[PDB]
Amino acid sequence: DVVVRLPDVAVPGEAVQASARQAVIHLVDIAGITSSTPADYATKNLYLWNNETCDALSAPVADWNDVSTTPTGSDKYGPYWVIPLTKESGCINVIVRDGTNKLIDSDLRVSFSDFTDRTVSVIAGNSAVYDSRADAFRAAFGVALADAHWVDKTTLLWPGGENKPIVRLYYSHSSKVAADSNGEFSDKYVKLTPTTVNQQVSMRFPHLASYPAFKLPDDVNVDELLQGETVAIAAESDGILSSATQVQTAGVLDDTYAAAAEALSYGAQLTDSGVTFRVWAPTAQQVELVIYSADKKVIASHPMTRDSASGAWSWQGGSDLKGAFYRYAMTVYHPQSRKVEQYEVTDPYAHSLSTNSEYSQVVDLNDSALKPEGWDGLTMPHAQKTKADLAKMTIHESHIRDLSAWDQTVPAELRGKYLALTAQESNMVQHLKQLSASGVTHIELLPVFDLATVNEFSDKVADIQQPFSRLCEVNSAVKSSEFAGYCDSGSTVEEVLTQLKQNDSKDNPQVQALNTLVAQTDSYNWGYDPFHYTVPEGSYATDPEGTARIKEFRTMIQAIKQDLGMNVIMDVVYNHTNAAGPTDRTSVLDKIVPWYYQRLNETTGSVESATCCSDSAPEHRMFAKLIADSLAVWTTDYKIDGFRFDLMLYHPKAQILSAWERIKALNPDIYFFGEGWDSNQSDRFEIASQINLKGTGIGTFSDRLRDAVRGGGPFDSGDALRQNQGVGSGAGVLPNELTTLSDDQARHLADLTRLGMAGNLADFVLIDKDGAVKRGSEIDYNGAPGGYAADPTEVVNYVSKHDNQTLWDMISYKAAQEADLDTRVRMQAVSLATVMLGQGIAFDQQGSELLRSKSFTRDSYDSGDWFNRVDYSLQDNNYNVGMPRSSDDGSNYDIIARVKDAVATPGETELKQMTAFYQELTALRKSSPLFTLGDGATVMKRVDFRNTGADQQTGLLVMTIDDGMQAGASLDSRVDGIVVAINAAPESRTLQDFAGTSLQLSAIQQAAGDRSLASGVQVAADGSVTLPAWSVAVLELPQGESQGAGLPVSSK
Ligand SMILES: OC[C@H]1O[C@H](O[C@H]2[C@H](O)[C@@H](O)[C@@H](O[C@H]3[C@H](O)[C@@H](O)[C@@H](O[C@H]4[C@H](O)[C@@H](O)[C@@H](O)O[C@@H]4CO)O[C@@H]3CO)O[C@@H]2CO)[C@H](O)[C@@H](O)[C@@H]1O
Ligand SMILES: OC[C@H]1O[C@H](O[C@H]2[C@H](O)[C@@H](O)[C@@H](O[C@H]3[C@H](O)[C@@H](O)[C@@H](O[C@H]4[C@H](O)[C@@H](O)[C@@H](O)O[C@@H]4CO)O[C@@H]3CO)O[C@@H]2CO)[C@H](O)[C@@H](O)[C@@H]1O
Ligand SMILES: OC[C@H]1O[C@H](O[C@H]2[C@H](O)[C@@H](O)[C@@H](O)O[C@@H]2CO)[C@H](O)[C@@H](O)[C@@H]1O
Ligand SMILES: [Ca+2]
Ligand SMILES: [Ca+2]
Ligand SMILES: [Ca+2]
Ligand SMILES: [Ca+2]
Ligand SMILES: [Ca+2]
Repeated sequence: DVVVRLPDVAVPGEAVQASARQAVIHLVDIAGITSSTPADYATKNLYLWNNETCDALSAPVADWNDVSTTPTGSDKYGPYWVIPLTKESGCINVIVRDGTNKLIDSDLRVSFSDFTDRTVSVIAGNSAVYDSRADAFRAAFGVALADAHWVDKTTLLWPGGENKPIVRLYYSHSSKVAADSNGEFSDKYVKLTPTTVNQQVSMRFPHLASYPAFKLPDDVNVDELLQGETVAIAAESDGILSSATQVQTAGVLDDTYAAAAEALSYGAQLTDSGVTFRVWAPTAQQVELVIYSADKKVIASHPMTRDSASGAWSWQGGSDLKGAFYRYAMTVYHPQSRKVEQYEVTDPYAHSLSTNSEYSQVVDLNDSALKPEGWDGLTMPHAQKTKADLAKMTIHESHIRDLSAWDQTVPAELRGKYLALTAQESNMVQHLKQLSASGVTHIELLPVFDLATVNEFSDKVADIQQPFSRLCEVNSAVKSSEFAGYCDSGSTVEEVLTQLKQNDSKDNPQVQALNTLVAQTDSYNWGYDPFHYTVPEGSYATDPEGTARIKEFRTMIQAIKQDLGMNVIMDVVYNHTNAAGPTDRTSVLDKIVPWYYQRLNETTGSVESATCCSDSAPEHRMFAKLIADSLAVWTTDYKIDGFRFDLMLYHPKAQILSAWERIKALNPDIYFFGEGWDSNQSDRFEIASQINLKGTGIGTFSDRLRDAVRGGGPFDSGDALRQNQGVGSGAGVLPNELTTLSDDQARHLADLTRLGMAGNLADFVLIDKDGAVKRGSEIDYNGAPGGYAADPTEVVNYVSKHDNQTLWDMISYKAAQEADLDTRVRMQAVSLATVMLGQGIAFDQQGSELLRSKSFTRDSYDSGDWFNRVDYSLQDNNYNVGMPRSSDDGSNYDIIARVKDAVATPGETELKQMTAFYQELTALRKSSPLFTLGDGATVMKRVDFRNTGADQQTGLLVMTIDDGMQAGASLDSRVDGIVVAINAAPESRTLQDFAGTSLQLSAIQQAAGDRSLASGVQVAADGSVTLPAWSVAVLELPQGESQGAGLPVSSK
């Protein structure tokens, strides 16, 4: 077997050697094998200058604009420069250029001690200095990238080995694989041979199925090779290296250890009789369990016991370890750094933590001391068993700080804390209590698992309610900013921001300028930055040290379900981690089992960031297990009723379903839903998207009705934000001065809205804008089939959410100048009516009932208490409180300045008016089982629409729900049918469709009088119904002695 070595004969020689008092620099640039003339290097030049570090340069030409330092000469291997030196010692500063641009960015320092002959060579885009053109030429023949994949015991997929006489897998336990001084690779290796990828590997990794396959000997000691670095190397029959790359081992890790590891349980598993610690680390060379005292002093370090079959490490001790802090000391090779790292890491299965997640803690969640009184008997206030039960789901998407950060009626020590939900006398809790009584059924919580983006050490944080002096002491960026003068003032940050409002504008966005600095060290963040998946966040607890947060979190859950009467949904973010690699403080999973828990680029091995951050790999067996095990704890130990999967689309459909099967065994009525957009991961596996999840029972947010009612889309910027009016803001019927929307375009949005109100079903049949008969799947949504679901319970409709601009801000961007304040409040209610009175599950942003504004901020995740403010004292809706963050909304400053002051900012009168409209809508939603049929087939048999086709009155939505003899059994003893009429237009409209039918206005709306969305509606003696501008009316056919004729769905 020939020894592999770097090129040594077919290598470029030296153009010239540096003589006395001079240096020489070669720019390796070999011409084509077909070249016939000397290459042109007239534009090639060097920028020479000497400073403190290097002053050997003799008379260095200044002025960067000078390009006169061109090549002294050139040959087939590139040009070269003869630099006049002042001495043959020290060094020189050089930057290779091609005119004015840099061929090599980084500054180059040529050390005369490193290269005695003062004759070096460099290459474009390398930045490294070589002693010869030959060495530089060989540099391209070293270990680079990581496009070789060891997918199973004996299969290695690597493009670089194709048609290569010598293909080997070199390995080193404690060293980095690299050619020695002789240019040879003396490290040990195993021979590879061309083979054909098996169906097994093909099915597991479809995206790698076309890669050249190589077979390892069956007697290969996989375990030992996985303990260190492995490099795939290829060379010619003569032993000259062709290429060498790093190896991605996730596949072989699953094939070798997954099954055995899946059968075990992880974390610090404490029982009253003892404790067993277990962590999966199949590639680690050593793992020690480090025990810390309360004061964080090492009490003991225990070498753990490795299980050969699973690659898991365990240690068993006594029950006295209850409450102890701990970390796992790892000795493991990390492919990113290429070295055997040594570091302590918290437990990925941690269930308790110290302040700021620095140490994990041993805990038994079953302990009565960690449970509020009566916890075990806590019941779910709303049923989720049948589809009809699920359809009644009406969600209020909330955030811990958004809820109480500004409520002065919430005790000061509970503001921004889980416990604020227990302050029964506060404006916030009383408000939620009334929303519940009116029909809101679920509270959805933005990230309450352990996030990383808020420092849990209180002395390291400064909030706007505190002195500016505190902000300066904890934030050095502020102290060195233009705001430094406020440091020794006597004002609070909030007071300063308030004073900056008058002079704030697109030309001087000073409010956001200061707030951007504040955001770095405040207590605010949505928290889509996972540090630990199965421990509550610490900053939301009154005491973040230890187990305390567990009981407080439970107390909150109990308060919501028992005292507020609502179910609880948790936002989970298993699609990515806060960080990866061997150095970041928050990298947990990627430190323990490098390159396994993250999804990597097939060629470079780099952790992908499509989610925003450090993409995870739910397709890998042990991560799928971690996810399922985590959900089990939130379900059983925290009694969560449902989960909203953030970026669920980055998860395999099969993984989400498997997790659901596992959790249903714990809570048979648990509900799963999430964002099912397109993750572009279809080449790797079938994704959990709106389309692929049809008929599975897993819900997905629908962007159809959302965009049709709000107007436009999430990618709009500039004037498009105003031009793209929606059904809720008068598309077609009340055009603003910039829009060019046609009647046809407006009617298309109405088609999408009606389809959504019927549950966005693929098979629901309706009459479209042109009078044509169409199935939901035939109504187009930006190029894709509109209706995608099998049952309405698989669809979550909404017109506002934490992401993107609030509904009020959108209406402010789109409303015609002539639409007065009162009309805009009704537009907000009309927009929400399409969701609340529809068959799909209803979802809404906390505060929509208060016309919530973020001062036009599109993505407010780190915009603090200021832009995310919700005033439960009802003074205003937080509109017009300063221009939004310039980094992301700066391009919208012009349009904002133009539309912002069209009308007055909402006050208590408007907020009370909107809350009334909102509670009327939610009360109507639950006033009859007809609004929430649940089953798709039933929706198709009972739901229909009027005012459709080419002769329709634009903006008028009329939906009928049959309960008559032709629909089947009477589901509502009080009525034979219901009519939902939403007149989203500035004209009064008269319905003649129900003449001689004895229609009556809902008792709930009648009770509200002139405060009803139906105020002014008239039901004439001839049976005609007239609706005022921007109104919503729910009419009913009273049921007599027996079931009536109802409102049968028309044959189409
Ligand atoms: O590195 C990835 C990107 O990360 C950052 O983007 C953020 C956005 O700023 C957030 O707003 C949010 O994005 C949401 C988005 O607001 C929401 O509308 C939705 O997008 C859907 C869309 O609604 C739907 O109709 C259809 O078009 O599919 C879209 C998704 O393809 O979901 C988004 C979720 O991403 O979160 C992302 C982070 O993921 C960063 O700002 C970007 O520069 C970066 O590219
Ligand atoms: O840390 C390395 C990475 O740093 C940078 O990423 C930034 C993004 O550019 C920011 O946009 C932000 O990401 C936020 C995002 O702005 C916010 O909207 C939220 O996104 C959620 C969304 O709300 C949710 O509904 C759903 O769509 O999922 C989204 C993603 O979870 O949360 C994001 C994460 O906090 O912050 C990150 C981190 O600083 C840099 O741009 C990256 O290239 C780099 O990898
Ligand atoms: O003048 C010494 C100075 O040279 C270089 O600075 C360049 C810079 O790299 C260019 O991008 C552009 O800005 O022109 C500068 C010179 O005018 C080095 O980068 C710098 O370290 C060095 O001090
Ligand atoms: Ca040399
Ligand atoms: Ca945290
Ligand atoms: Ca912040
Ligand atoms: Ca990809
Ligand atoms: Ca009935």
